[PDB]
Formats: sequence, structure tokens, C-alpha cells
Amino acid sequence: NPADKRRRLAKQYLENLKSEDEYNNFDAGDLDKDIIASRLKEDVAEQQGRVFRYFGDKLLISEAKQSFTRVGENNLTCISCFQPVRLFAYTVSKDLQLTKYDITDFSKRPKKLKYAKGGAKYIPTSKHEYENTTEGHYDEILTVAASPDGKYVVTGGRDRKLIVWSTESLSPVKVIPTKDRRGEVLSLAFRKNSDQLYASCADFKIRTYSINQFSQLEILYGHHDIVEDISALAMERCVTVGARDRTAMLWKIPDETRLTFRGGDEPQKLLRRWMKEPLFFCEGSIDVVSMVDDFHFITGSDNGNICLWSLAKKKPIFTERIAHGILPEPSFNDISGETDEELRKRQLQGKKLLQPFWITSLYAIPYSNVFISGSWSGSLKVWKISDNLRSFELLGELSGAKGVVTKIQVVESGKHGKEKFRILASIAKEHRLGRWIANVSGARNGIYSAVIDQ
Amino acid sequence: AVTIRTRKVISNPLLARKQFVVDVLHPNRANVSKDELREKLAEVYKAEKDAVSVFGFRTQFGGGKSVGFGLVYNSVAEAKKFEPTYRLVRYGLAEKVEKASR
Amino acid sequence: YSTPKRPYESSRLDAELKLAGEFGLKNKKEIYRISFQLSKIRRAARDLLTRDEKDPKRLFEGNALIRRLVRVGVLSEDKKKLDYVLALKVEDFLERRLQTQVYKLGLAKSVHHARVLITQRHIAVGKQIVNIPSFMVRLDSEKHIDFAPTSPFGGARPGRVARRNAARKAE
Amino acid sequence: GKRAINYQILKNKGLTPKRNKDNRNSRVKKRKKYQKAQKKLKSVRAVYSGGQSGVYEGEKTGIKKGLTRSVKFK
Amino acid sequence: AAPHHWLLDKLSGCYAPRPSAGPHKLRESLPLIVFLRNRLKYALNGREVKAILMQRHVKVDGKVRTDTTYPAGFMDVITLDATNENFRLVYDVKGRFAVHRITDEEASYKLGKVKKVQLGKKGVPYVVTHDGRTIRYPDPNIKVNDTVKIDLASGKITDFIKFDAGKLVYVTGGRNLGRIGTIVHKERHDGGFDLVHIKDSLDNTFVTRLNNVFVIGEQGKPYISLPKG
RNA sequence: GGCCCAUUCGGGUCUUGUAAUUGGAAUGAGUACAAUGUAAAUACCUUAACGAGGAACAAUUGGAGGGCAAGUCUGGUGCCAG
RNA sequence: UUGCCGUUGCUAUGGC
Repeated sequence: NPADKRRRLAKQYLENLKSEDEYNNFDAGDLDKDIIASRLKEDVAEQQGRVFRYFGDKLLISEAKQSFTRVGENNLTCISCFQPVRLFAYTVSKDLQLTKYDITDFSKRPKKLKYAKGGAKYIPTSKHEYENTTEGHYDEILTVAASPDGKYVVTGGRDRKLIVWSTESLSPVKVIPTKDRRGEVLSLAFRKNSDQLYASCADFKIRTYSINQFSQLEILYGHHDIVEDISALAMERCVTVGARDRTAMLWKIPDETRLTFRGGDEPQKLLRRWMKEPLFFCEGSIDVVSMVDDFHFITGSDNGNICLWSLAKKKPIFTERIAHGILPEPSFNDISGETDEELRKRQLQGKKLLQPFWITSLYAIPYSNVFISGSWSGSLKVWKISDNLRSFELLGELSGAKGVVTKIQVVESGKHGKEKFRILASIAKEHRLGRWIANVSGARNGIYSAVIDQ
Repeated sequence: AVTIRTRKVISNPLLARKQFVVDVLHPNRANVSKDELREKLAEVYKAEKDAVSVFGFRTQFGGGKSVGFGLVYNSVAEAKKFEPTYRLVRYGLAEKVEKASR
Repeated sequence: YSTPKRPYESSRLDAELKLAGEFGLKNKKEIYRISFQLSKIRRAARDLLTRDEKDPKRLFEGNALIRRLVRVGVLSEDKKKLDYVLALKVEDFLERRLQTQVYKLGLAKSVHHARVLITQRHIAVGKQIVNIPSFMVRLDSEKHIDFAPTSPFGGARPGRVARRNAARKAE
Repeated sequence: GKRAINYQILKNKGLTPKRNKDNRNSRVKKRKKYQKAQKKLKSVRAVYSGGQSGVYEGEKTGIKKGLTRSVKFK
Repeated sequence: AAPHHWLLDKLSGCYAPRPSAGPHKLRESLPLIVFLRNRLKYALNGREVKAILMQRHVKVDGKVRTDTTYPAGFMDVITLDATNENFRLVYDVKGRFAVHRITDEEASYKLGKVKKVQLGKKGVPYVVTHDGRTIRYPDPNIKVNDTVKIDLASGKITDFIKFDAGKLVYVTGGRNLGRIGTIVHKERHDGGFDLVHIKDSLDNTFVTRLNNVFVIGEQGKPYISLPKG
């Protein structure tokens, strides 16, 4: 048995490498490095923070105050929020408008404050990739990001620019182009409690910036498709996911190194695993992330998977195969064009062309026990991760959001044992990158806010 | 615009000193510009501009980053005590020439 | 490298003619170098076939050899057998160099345009500008071959000929 | 007043034949002897050029009804 | 050109620092330059470790002793004034100098193996140790290889640990150098391989010499604190 | 009109040539601001300015074959052979 | 509660 001989010889090999618990167990170099550890400074940014907010089953779920404030902007795309240590929120749309909200009036719907709308006036007079230093967006703003301190919001989209606006007036303070032709930005994330931005640009590139210095730190390379989502916490690590290469990478940005995590679910072995006694299959494209803590994260796929990954395992720890359902099959009055229902039913091939909803938004509350998933099934899902950190489980649903969920994130309130949050979710009737979405089933372009309690 | 990153900041009370490694970041600039770097370091830390010092600069291939070794003092007098004389000739105030014979 | 056995037979001359013309090579030393180390590779894989199944050398050095050949990129992901290392040959190795790859990705109009782009530093894989044409890009650096951002075919400031013509036409 | 040396005393290329601009580069010579070779290959074989370009105009060069260019067995 | 005990990285230099003469031998000590500069790294080079030695931060065995190559051997408590650094350095299990950090009431003393008791001149009993502290007047029952506890403010013996069967012993020398566990066996031969034998995690057995072993306390209660992992 | 085969007659094939004109891009050797490095200096690394049309900013070495004069030499059965 | 437009509430919904 050749793989048995491989495992056996590898075991003998590791035993021989060990060859080349007592009462005294102290090692001189380890305790010397621990003396240097006692000598050093800056136990602030580099907390390898584990899950210290265990509250998944604690708070209420089923009776949230859900207000779906519809807004008149075609296809809202992103949502950025802010809390100091009054709270503002930000939305941005495919109609080239950024909009500031106040959200701190917690028991009611948010309040519009200020527009900032680019348009055809901001097309540059050059068509030349480094004099892209205009003051507004002329194409398809895809992402906003508020500063952790709140001086600025920074936004960008398919016009390959980063425009950083002031908070108090929504004015463009600085323009930083991405200096090449395909340099469309797709996701932005500040590292927490900082002034450092991580943008993920479709050149298979990740750009980093210091916003209050108007400088770019480091460009870091290495995905294989467009870097569709990004996520960061207080550590200088980052977690990006490229779309169709089906890998999620995490980046030690000062070292400029990474850990890659591929997928790897196969319907052959999965249907055999069920065949030991079923509509589930392989993977299209890993789409969204959120780093839950500094040892784990969660990925949202294109076949409706939500997966939970550790920092110490290439293959994922936990899967959840169907997370928002399978799409309604196309009707017999809109598949075939024959006359009889028998042939128009034969043109469905049974179950072979039922496609699942793909999770287009995922948000893990940082270091907490609970994350929120959203797609165009109409109902957001709330999941909590078990305390042994090897599984998660569906708590409840938030069914007042008709449309695609282009963004989810939460806003905190309450103290250490009694808490209430408003879950913002940007709702559109069209995916945040291309159109591709038919059967617009009662959708509206709005902000689904929910107020969850206890 | 140059950019600054301190890492692994330890304190040496025996030498009355605080030392660290300096990732200096200059996209589309030539290099570190060490006096301007001492200015930027002396303003990100406290004042002591004749007590902040950097010596070990290595720029990686293609530019952009350079790793240096940063040590910052309190008390410019004890910085003059503890720093070596060639770095004092390079940056600060000392100048004693060697007698040229044989 | 090392010279072949009969270096002047007409099949070898038409071989080197087709190789140097189809891949834009400068002399015979490119073919001879890459073929010398390919000779070492499949002379090793021949011995790995002449030993038996469940030999430790065969198991470990065989999957090691085919995995680092797949990661160089001359061998595809599905053929994970050791006889494909014998079926491997020299243009499978010099299709992997950067001049060939720049032309195939279409940043250049021919292999000679690719060679002069590479030697004039308009091409950077990943972060670093590569400037020699015989580079042997890997399966992960295959998709980050793009124009350098320090170059007028990227987005940078235009070169001396363009700016001098612009200045003289401004005069 | 400095009687500088000139190129024929400096480089000392005494009495050479006329040589080739294509020989002054080893790469361009193999670019232009491969173009010559693959223009000669159209003479010996018939080279697949890429299929039918536009409308089928005709054979453009003639049809021989007497010649059969096919390999007979044994 | 280095020994094994110093935990000295090879990418350091060419000339290795010979320790000067002092209390301990050359082969069982580390100087202050290899202590401060390249082990716990309070310096970067010989110039600044000489600078802090001229500043006189070091207080090994309660006295200053400003010297670069001062041979700190076994359990000389290195004391540094800034950030109240108290360091007792002992042997680890694989031959190096593990420098444990201790506190002030433990660095107020040390212990020492007695080597010989003499009727030297004028009726004065007499005792020496590995740092050579010739202290006056112990009890008559000081055998060889017992353990005195030095005062470290004056020099007097304060406590005494008797060497017998059933005592916690430390082995510094030979192929057992730096082991603890002190009980599987006792065997006093008449000139070599004579010792008390030391256990392991599975309570294995070991052979050493008398002079290459010296007592540190009792079965569970040493008043020295020890590092752990 | 070029090319290929063949001892011969001949055969096979096809956009191929030209010190023809011409166009704007590219940059590298060089010349050089520096800063970095280093006891100091060199070098590597980073890098503004200039730097191509005979791109004369002028790579070789060896081989195969011609052709020419109011020219010269030799032979001898005109005008030829060498 | 918005680009319009409808039911509107004296606030929620649904068609482009």
C-alpha cells in the first residue's frame, strides 16, 4: 500500500529528526527571548485577540425592529459606519452619489445629511493614466470606508481612483489614482483603530495607504483573479479573497508574505459520503470575507457556501453548504416555447439546472460570536459560532430586506452584559459589480436597518 | 511623501535609550534622506532631534522600502556620551581628526 | 551547459533553426543550456522508472519531481505520472521563459518586440522589473506579467523621445 | 595644437571585406534566416496557412488534372 | 573558538572573549561581555558594554566589579540597578547557562559547595567555595560537598545544607551536566564514579563524580527558585 | 518574379522583392545630480538631468563563388587554351 | 423615509 508506506516512512522520518515530562523543563534560549519579551514595548496593536465576546445565544433574535428605509438611488453598493471610543453612516451608489447619514438616533430610521454626487463633469481631459487627479467620480463608485477615528471617509470604484473626503463637509481633500488601466478598486478596509487603509484592486493587487499622511505604504501582489473582498482587524495582518481562483490569502503586510487557503469540495466524494446511506456540488468562486478574530475567519462562496477557516489549517474547518436556498427554477412559460407542458417540463431536465443563491454579503462582528449573511433570498441570516470554534449554526432570520444585500455591518449600543445593535444592510436590486440578476422579486433600493436587543 | 514605520520597540535603561527597526517607505523617491528621516522620527517621537539617530540603512531591490536601525535618546548630553564618535561626526557636532603620520 | 554529441548534423541544424526562429533566441547556447538541464531532469526520471513500485526513492523523489515540475509549469496539474517527465522536451521548457510569455499574453507583437520590451525594462512580473528574457516564469507568476508602472506603456510619464518631440512641437 | 589620432589608427580594422548589418546582430540574423526558411517551406510542402479567409475565390494559381501528389503504398 | 555553555551564535566574529582570572575557572563561567552584549542584549558592541561598565550598573554578588571579562560562574547573582534586574544564572539540561530572573529576597544570598575544611594557622576553622569565599568559623560537621549559604551583605554563612542520602543535588560536570532529580540511587565508590544518582521523567539513572555535583536543597523545598517551561 | 528538387531533359510551387521613400514611439551603453553605504573612501543597492538614426553611439572571424581593362605573362594546327 | 410616479398614514408599503 503506497500511501500507507508514505505515511509510515514520513513518521519514521520525523522520529529520526526528533532523535537528531521531567521536573526540570527550562530552556535557556526560550527564557532569554522571554526576558526580551518582558523588556519590549507595544503590547497594543499586535494582540492575537481570540473570541472574547461570547454572546450568540444570549441576545434576542426573532423580534427585531426592522425598518427598511427606501432611498431614491439606483443600486446602492456599499455601507460604511463609525463609532468613537453621534454616529455617522455612509452609503454610495451606482448613480455616482455618496450620502452621509446620522444613525445614532437608535430607535428610529436613519437620517439623511449630505449628498456628494459625481457625474460626467469629472471625466478627465486627458485619457492618460497618471493625470487622473480630478476631484470627483465619473464611473461606478464601488466602495466606501470610514476612518476609525472619523476625520475622513475614503471611497473608490471603477474610475480607478481613491478620493478621500472629509467627514464634516463631504469635500474631496485628496485624490490618489491607482496609476494603471485596470486598477479598479473593489474593496476597502481600514485596520481597526488606525489611519491605514487596505484597498484591493483588480490588478491582482492590494494597495495600502496612510490616509492622514496622504501616502501609499506598500503594494502587495499575489492573487490570481480579481481581489473581490478584503477584511482587516487591529493587527497589521489582512485577509483578502480573489474571486475565481478559489483561494483566500492572508497577508503579513510588513513581512509581505501570505498564507493561502484553497477550497476543495468535490461532488464525487460528497455524493459518495451521502451514498453510504442530495443536491450539493462543487464551488464556483469565493466572494466575501470577514476576519472574525486573529485566528479564524469566514468566507462566502458562489454556490452558497459559508465556510469557517482557521489560521492553522489549509483546508477549511467547517462548511455550510446551502446558506440561503436554491433559486426558483425558470417557469415553463419562460423556458421552452413549445405548446405542451410535457415538453416544456422536459426542458427543465429535472433538478440539473437549479442554481443556489450566492452569498453576496458576509459580516463577522469583530471578536464576537455571531455573523450575518445576506443575498437575494429576501431574508438575512444570523449565525453564531460555537464556543469550541469548530462550527457555526443558524440562530434566526431577518426577513424584511427584499433585494440583493450588497453590504452588511452592525452598529453597537449598550454595556458589557446588556447590548443592542442595529444591523445595517444596503439593499439593491442588482449585484454590486455587474448586473447579472434577473427575477427582481419585489426588491427596492434601500437601507435595511434592524434593531436587535438584549 | 516619505512614510515611516517603527517595529520591535524595546527600552534600554542601561544606555538610557529606546531602540527599534525602521521600515522607511519612499514610493517614487530615491532613498531615505537620513536628515529628513531624523526630523520625521524626532517629530513622531518626542523632540530630542540631536538625540535621535539611525545608522543601518539597506534599500531593497527596486526601491520603495529600506530597513534601518533606529535608536532614540532622551538627554542629548547622554546621547553624546553613548553614541560613537564616527556617527557624531556624521550627524551631530563632534569633529576630532586623527594625526596623519607614518 | 554542454555541447551535444553530434553537433552539426542537418536535423540538429534545422532543429536549432526552428527553435531560435520560433522563440527569438540569440544563439545556440539558450537551447543547449535548457536542454542540458532537461537532460539531467529526465535522466533522473529514467532511473526513477527503472526502480520499482513502493521503492522509497521512487515514491518520494517521484512525487517531489512531478510537483516541482508542475510548479515550474512545464507539466500540467492532471498528469501526475512519472512517464510524462520522460515525454517532456525542450520547447516545453522554453515556452516558459518570459519573452515567450510576454508575446503569448499579448503585451508584445512578436517575440522580438517581447525581447526588447524585457531588455528595456517595461515588463515586471509581480513587484520586480525583470529585465533578462530567459526567466522561466512559474505557474503563479504566469498571471502577473504586466507592464511596469515605471514605464510609458504602463501609465507612467512618457520617455525622452516623446517629451522632446512634445517640447519641440511646443516650440 | 593636439594632433589627435583617428579611427583607422585607433580601431585598426585593417582591410576587411564588406560585411553584413544582419551579421552585426546574432539575433536579427536568425530572425531573417528563419523567415527565409519558412518562405522556402511553402515551396517544398503545402503549408496550412489558416483556412478560408473570406469568400472562396478559387484556387488562384491553377489546377493540374494530371499531377497526383499523394504517397502510394509500397 | 567558543565553548558550548555560552549559547553563542556562530555569526558573531572571529576572536572569542577569553574571560579574565577571577573566582571561577575559565571552563565553568561566562564573562560580562558575552552576558550583557549577546545573550540578553543590553549592548550592541564592546564599546558600549564598556561604557555601561564604566557607568557601573552591574552589581554581581553585591559588589560592582567593573570589568568586561569578569568570569561569572555558577549562580553569581548578577544585579543591575536600573529596572531592578536580579539574575541568578544556573545550568539548563543541555549544557548552557540558563539565566533565571529572581527577586530581591532571593538575590540577597547565594549558596556554595564547600571544597575543604582546614586547620590552617592559629586554630581557625576554615571553609572555601567555588568563588573562594574564605569565611570564618563554621560548625565542625561541615564535610566536603555540603552547601553553605552566603550572607551577601557581610560574608557569613547563614544556613547550611548537609550532604547525605536524600538531598536535592545539582550536577555541574561530565556527561550529566545540568540535571535535577537527585534520587534513584546512592553509590559512594572509593575513587571514581561515586555519587548520588538522578532521576528523569521516567526516572532513569545516571553516573557522575562527587566534585561534579553539589546540593541545592531538599526533596521538594529548595529555597532557590528555579525556572520552568 | 522569387524559391525547391534533379546526372540529364526538365519538373514542383507561390506574395515576393527593393543601398525605394517615410513616420512617430522605446530605451540602453555613455555623460552625470545626489542620497545611501562605509572609520573614511570604492563598489553593490536607490536615483532626478542629458543621451540614436550611417540609430557613425561605426562586433568580428572563417568559408564558397564570380565578374571586369585599348592591362600583363605563357603555350600553339587564325579569333583559342591557360 | 427618495429619482419619479400609486396606494398614501394624519405611518408603512409596490411598480417602473
